This record gives sequence, structure tokens and C-alpha cells, in this order.
Amino acid sequence: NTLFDDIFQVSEVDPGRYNKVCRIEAASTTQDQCKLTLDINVELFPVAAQDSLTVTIASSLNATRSWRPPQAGDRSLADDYDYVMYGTAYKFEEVSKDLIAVYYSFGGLLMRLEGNYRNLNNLKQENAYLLIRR
Amino acid sequence: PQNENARAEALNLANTDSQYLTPTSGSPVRGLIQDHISAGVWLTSKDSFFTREQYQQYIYGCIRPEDGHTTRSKIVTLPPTIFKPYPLWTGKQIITTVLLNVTPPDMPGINLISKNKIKNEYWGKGSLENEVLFKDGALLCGILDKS
Amino acid sequence: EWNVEKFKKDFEVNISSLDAREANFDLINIDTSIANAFRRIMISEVPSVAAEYVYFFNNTSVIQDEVLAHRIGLVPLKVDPDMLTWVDSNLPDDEKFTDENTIVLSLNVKCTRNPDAPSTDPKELYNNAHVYARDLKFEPQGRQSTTFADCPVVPADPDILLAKLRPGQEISLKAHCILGIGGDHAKFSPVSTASYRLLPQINILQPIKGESARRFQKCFPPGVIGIDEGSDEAYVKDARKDTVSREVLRYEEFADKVKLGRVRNHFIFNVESAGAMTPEEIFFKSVRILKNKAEYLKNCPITQ
Amino acid sequence: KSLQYLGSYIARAKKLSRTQIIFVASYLTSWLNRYVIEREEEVDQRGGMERFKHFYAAFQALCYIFCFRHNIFRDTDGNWECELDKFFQRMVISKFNPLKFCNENVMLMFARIAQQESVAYCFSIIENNNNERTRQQFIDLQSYFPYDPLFLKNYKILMKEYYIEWS
Amino acid sequence: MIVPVRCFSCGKVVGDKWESYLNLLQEDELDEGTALSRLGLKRYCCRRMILTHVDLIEKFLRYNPLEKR
Amino acid sequence: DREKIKLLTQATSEDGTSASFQIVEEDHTLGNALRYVIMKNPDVEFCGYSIPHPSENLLNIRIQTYGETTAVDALQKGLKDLMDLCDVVESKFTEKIKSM
Ligand SMILES: [Zn+2]
Repeated sequence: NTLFDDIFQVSEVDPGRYNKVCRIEAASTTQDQCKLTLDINVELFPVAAQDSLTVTIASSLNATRSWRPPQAGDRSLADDYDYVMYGTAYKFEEVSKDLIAVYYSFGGLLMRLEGNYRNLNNLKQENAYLLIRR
Repeated sequence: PQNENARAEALNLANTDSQYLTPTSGSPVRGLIQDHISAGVWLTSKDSFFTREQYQQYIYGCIRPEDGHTTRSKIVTLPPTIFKPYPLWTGKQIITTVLLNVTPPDMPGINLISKNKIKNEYWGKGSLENEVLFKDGALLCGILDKS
Repeated sequence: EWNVEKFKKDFEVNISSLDAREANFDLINIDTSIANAFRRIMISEVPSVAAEYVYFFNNTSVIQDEVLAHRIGLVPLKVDPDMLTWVDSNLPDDEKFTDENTIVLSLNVKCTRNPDAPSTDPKELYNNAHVYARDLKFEPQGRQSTTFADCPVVPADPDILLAKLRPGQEISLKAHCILGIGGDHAKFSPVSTASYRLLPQINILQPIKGESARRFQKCFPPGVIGIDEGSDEAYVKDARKDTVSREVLRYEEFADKVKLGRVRNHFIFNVESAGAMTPEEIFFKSVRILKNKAEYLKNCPITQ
Repeated sequence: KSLQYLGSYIARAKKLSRTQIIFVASYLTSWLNRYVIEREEEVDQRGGMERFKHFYAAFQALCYIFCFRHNIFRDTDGNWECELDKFFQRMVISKFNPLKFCNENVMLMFARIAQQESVAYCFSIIENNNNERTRQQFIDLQSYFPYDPLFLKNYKILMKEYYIEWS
Repeated sequence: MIVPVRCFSCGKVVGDKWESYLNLLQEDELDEGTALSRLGLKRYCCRRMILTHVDLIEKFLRYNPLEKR
Repeated sequence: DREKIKLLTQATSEDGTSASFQIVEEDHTLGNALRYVIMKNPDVEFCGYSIPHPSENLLNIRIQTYGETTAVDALQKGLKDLMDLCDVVESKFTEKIKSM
């Protein structure tokens, strides 16, 4: 099931003098304080300044043992979506009241999620799939 | 040793397991310090991204379970990071699963917080990877180096 | 799903410039995994034939008989394999060197003084002065004499400076010949060099028409960059006519206007030999025993 | 070896109290009951199969009596000696596979007499053996049988007395 | 001293070019480079084997005990 | 000649899902060629090669697989296709060498 669902706005792009990784800032289009931090992988998903993301953090895909390689005619909830990430949550923090920011990574791949409405469905997780549009 | 009772002690007291931490200060002198560690920079950073065939070969050249390094029945790996018509992997993921496929079960992973000598101003701006962190024993942030 | 006819129409073959010396070789649609199993079985696990056992008799020269001994075995022998079978290794030499094993070779030069009028040149001064490869000769022992009637087993290049002499000295030796793979010695490499090169994939991003068109072509090799007019955007016209030297990256303005990569599925080869083997010959020696590498493995009874 | 000194000490001779051979060595057939009651709860623990040199040999040595004296292995009534339809039947698919680690010569004489006399059934298992199938020189002690057939021509004067041919 | 048969790493027998090289610098009035490069030399680990070779048999073929002086 | 295939049972399971295969005296000419076709078998979840010591020629490979496919049966279809991976550089290739 989905645990997080909104549409974001790329603020600015910088390389970091890496090769396939550029850091992306991401404010929102529906709440003027959610500021996602994005270390995008540039080659599977070309980003640019002021694109139209849709950053959704679900957890599972409707025992489920491990990663079978994707076979023919399967049912993934992430079938429609392309740049799909996987990681854990490791550190929460606190900002101004009624805002709960997290730290969040994907194999050395930093996030930062200021916001409010993730204090009733989200927590320090282990298995979350990032179902990005575009 | 031209007896057997010195095979008892030199296998169990002059062994390299028991001389890691030297008793002079507490500064250890043991480890790969010349080539496998300036190649640690170009392995686990995000400019070193790996496919399934790279992630698969880069552990079986390490474990070698025929000598005996598995503990549950066999070897296992993790799910891939990126889900896509090619699943990519990460050099952060590399150091994890070799640090996972040898430790026996009924044993939690280890948790480090430490530093490096890289000082993130050389990774550009604002990206914090001087700092290491092992959530369940996995290089979950930062690039391993000399320290 | 894997399918072999989903590789048949994939795997594409072109032949660029074949001689009996060199074969430019567009073997396309294959992986760098298989760019060693057809590169290494060209170079060292392919049956080559060279002399090994040097039965000396006398070595009178100032050239000492260690270093000359592994040069008469080192010489490229213009001889065709599959005329000579394998050789047993550890029996005594009676049933080890039959006629089936050994190309019995011999060398014998006894130089002398020649009186002559005079920087007086030595071939102008002595008989038999500079023994070459064409003094090495063939004589069979055993049950073949007709299999080399069509071709005497000549040393492949007769001009090899084996030794230079002075009158009084002489030389008479008798080396023995054998098969061997290049994993043992470099004399058993029937190819000089079988190294590869990918197809370079140059990239443009902008039209270079105008004054960069006379600057995108000076530093590059001239037969790569097809400038067309002042208009009709200048397509780089010949891809493999170029090494990956990327001297354009030393410039400070073609750093983003053009990129360069490699097509990882498009290979050119360069296979050349010392004369003993030809590139038109050895492809069915790197394949046809790698073909016989695999089928031996499958039909073997599993142990323990 | 010491219970391999019971293999051809029973088979290749003639003067034996054969009513005592089952009787005195009943403890070894009572070993085969003791080995299956108390000693089949230990295999999935630390260790392999080769703890039990006593099992591939003394069971083999009693089956070394098998292929040589089949007219002793029948009574007058018509049954089997000590109910051979269950005793050598219970030891097939256990945690040791006593038809996996065997000998060549005598342990492949197990193919004629097991079918024509209706003793056992192992013909669909021989193909299944060589897929799953110190210690490298452990075969050196488990290949030699002590009282082998006699080769000389002038000591056979003494020992053709109590030595019979193949039947 | 003596020309190495089948050069160090290349695999080509560069000895037939040596006396052919010595015929170039003697009377043919050629350079050092494209004289050497007009011989079938595709690589550059071949190129030293005649550009460098010292030919020092001369100080071993002038001490001959098998003839007077 | 039973020095080639050697089921090294000290890293196996009971019904033999995975097995560290021991074969002698080869080099990358199999491991960097059979691994390229072992992954083409769709019931393969792990494989890779290894060197017991880099100086002497010896290899050891291991495959992994899902159900209804054993260890040695996934070596079958791997090496049935090296029989065809060089066949294509003969069957189609005999054309191109014919008419250069
Ligand atoms: Zn060269």
C-alpha cells in the first residue's frame, strides 16, 4: 500500500563533480514546507531544473521471500513506474513544531524529508519502494 | 617447531588473530594500507555503480564457500537497489553483503559511527559522505578510507 | 528469455582487410566476456610447432652455447600443425621421438679464411661467415618422406642472424622439433599479436559548422571528420579510422560540444603472425578446440 | 578389521556349527536392532557420515556371507531365516544410505541374487547413487578382506580340505 | 650483441630487418626514422629493437684463439 | 578420466540446489565465458567463478538456482550453449569468409 503521495518541484541541480549522480532539491506543489533532498542517478532518469516529479513512498508490492528476477506477466504495483528505489530509514530529527524531518538513504544516497503528514503513516522503515512518474 | 606441543601454542598464541592490537599504545598496525585502500575510494562511492553480473562476481571471488564461509546453508544476497529493466547495485551494497555472508546467525549486525580523511568539501558542496554509519552493518552513508 | 536465434540475427560478421598476414576483422554483436575466449585461444592455447630439444655436438664460437641454444628452437617454423600429433612426455626418448613426433633438423657451418683485397666487409672476407636460418635444413628419420614432398619444412624467414663467425671456429648441431601451446613458451604462440580494439563511438551535440569545422579536424586524424560545406552539418564520416586519443579534450571549448564513448558490441581484430601461420587459418583453431573444450566437459562422470 | 575377521571365517569354510553362527553372532544382529532404535537421532548434528566404520563393514561382513551360502539361508518349512522380508528391508532409506558408500567386488554381487531369489530391490537406486555421489586413504582399510582365496599350488595341499568353490 | 629473435613482447621476428637496416644507413642514404618505418613495423615496441641494438659481437669476434693474432 | 568434474560436497545441500564445482587446469577461458551463458538460463539466481590460487591453473565455480533445477543440471544447459556460442561463429561465419 502507498504511504506517501505528492508532486514535487526541482529547485536546482548541481553535479558535485561526480559522474552519474547529481544532487536535486525538491520542494512541493501542495504544501509550502516539504523540502525533499534528492541524490538522483542521472542516467536512468534525466532531471533538470523545474521538472514535475511525483514522489511516492509505498512499502510493498501486492510468502514474499526476496527478489525473484522479474519474470513475464507479473503483477507489480510498481509496474507503471520506472525509477524505483529501495532503502531504509536510519535517523529522525526535529525542526519547528508540527514538522517532523527524517534522514533517509539508499546505499549512500541521502534524502531529507521536512513535512507534517507523515507522522501518522510513516516511521523508521526498512523496505520502501519509490514509485516515481515521468 | 620440532615438537608437537609447540604446535599447540604457536597456532594459538603467535597466531595473527591475537596480534591485531599491538601493546604499545593501542594504535593498531595490521591491514591493507597501500593499494586496496586507495581502491576503496573508487569502489564504494556513487561513481562506481554495478550491475547484477558485477555484484555477483565480486562476492564469489571473496567468500569461496567450498573452503567454508557460509553459515546457514549457502550464500544469499540482498534485493537490488534500483528496480528497472536493469537492476543496478552500489559499492555501498558491495561491502555490506561480504560483511553479511560470514557472520553466523543469532547475531545482530554491528553499528559504527566514525570519520574519514576525505572532508566533503572535496566532494563538491553540501553532500555529507565524510561520515560513516553501519545500520545493521552496512556502509549506509559515507566513503570508506584510511581511517 | 534466452534464445539462440535471438542471437543468430544479432551476431553480425564483416571482414575488413584480410591478407595472409593481417585480417582486419569486424566481428560484431558479442560481449567482452567472449572477447577473451576468442582472444586467448588465438594466442596461447592453440597448437603451435617449434623446436625444443637441441642436441649439440660442438659450439666453437665466441657466442656461448646457452643463449644460441634457445634461438634455434625459438625460430618460426613454416610448418603446418595436424601433420604432427601430440608427444608423450616422460618415457625415454626411444618411444618418445618417433617419426610422428619430431621434425629432425640439423645445422652445420664450418667457416674459414678467404684471401681477398681490402672497413673490410666480413661476407666479403670469409666463407660461411654469417650463418642464417636458411642454413638450417630438414632430414626425415622414420616412416615419412612423402608428406613433405609438397612442402619441405623451411625456416619461415631465412634471414635471421643466428651467429657471426671468424675463421677457425665452426658449428654443427642437431635440434629436435615438437608441438606445444603458448602457455608453455612464447615460441609456441603461433600469432605474434591478437589484441583487440572496440569501435569508438564519437558523439557530437552541436553543429560545428563555420570556423570550428577547420578546428574540429586539425587535431583529429583528417580522415575522420567529414566537413561538408559551411552548411549541411558536418558528420564525422569514418569511425574506425581513428584511435581513442581524445586530444580534443585538451581543448577548452570542445569539452561539452562533443563527447566520445565506445560501442561495446562492435569489435575489430588485428591478427598477425611471423609467417608460420596466417590469420586466414587460425580461426578454426581458436574455435574448433574451444568447441572441443566444452563437449568434453559435459560427458564426464561426476565424482565423490 | 576385527569384525572383518568374521567375514571369510564363516563363508569359505565347511566345519562350522551353523546353528551357532546365527546364535553366537546374534548380538551383531541385535546390534542391527540396537543401531536403529537408539542410534538414529544424531545425524543432522555436527558431523558427516563417516563416524560409523562399524556400520559399512560388519553389515557388509554379514552380507559377505550372503552371496556364498544361499542354501544355508533357507530352512525346510519355506519362510526366511529371521524374517529376511523385514530385517534387511528396514535399512534402505534411512539417514546413512547403506547402498551408497560400498565396495566394488562383493558389494556389486548384490545384483544377481537379490532379484532371482527375491531378497531386495536396489535397481532404481544404482543410477541415483552417482548423482549425490584421513578419508582419502580410509578406503585402504575397507577394501582388503582377510581370508582371501588361495593362490599357491603346494600349500593348497593343506587348505583345499575345508575350502569350497564358488557354489 | 646479436639481434633478439622474435621481439620481447611483440611477437615479430625483427632480425631480417637488421641487416636490411644496416644496408639503409650505409649507402642508400636514408634517415633513421622512416628508413626504419619502411620495413613492416606496425607497433612501437618493435621499433627500439633496431633503433637501440648495439651489435657488440664485434668486441667478441676480435679475440679469436682459433687463429693467429 | 575422472580428474575433471568433482562434486565438492563440502559446500552443498542435501538435494543439491547449489554446488561448488571443481574442475582443473582451466583459466578465464571458461569462467569469463560460461558465466556469460549461465545467466541466460532463467532459473539461475547466483553464479560466479573463482581462483583457488592465481599462480597454478585451477578453477572453482558455483551456481545457484530455484526449484525443479538441480546444481549439475544447470551446468548442462550452460555448456550445451557454449557448443552453440562457437557454432554461430562457424555456421554464419563460413559465409563471410567465403566471399570477402
Ligand atoms: Zn612492436
